[PDB]
Amino acid sequence: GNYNYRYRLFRKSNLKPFERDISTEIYQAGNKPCNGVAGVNCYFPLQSYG
Amino acid sequence: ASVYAWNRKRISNCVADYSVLYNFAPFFAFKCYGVSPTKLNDLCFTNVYA
Repeated sequence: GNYNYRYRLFRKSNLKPFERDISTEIYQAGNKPCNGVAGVNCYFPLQSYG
Repeated sequence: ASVYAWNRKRISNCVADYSVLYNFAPFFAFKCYGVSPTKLNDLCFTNVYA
């Protein structure tokens, strides 16, 4: 598994054409978003391709 | 039931909401294959098994 290329799984709203987003941020969970952790929700935005 | 004699239950003909499930069970593991839980309250299905 080549863990060098990842892709955004969670986005609030889709994106207009020909823009790229590199901001790393932890998903929310129906409450003030988890500040560093992951529960039922609050997953990490980027997942490695492998 | 035990794994080698698991119990199956058919659930259909009803109004399903998958937002109440977060209450019950601390959810040591909660992951889906083919769907995402936040979107599950939306799609319509044929017959759901458990």
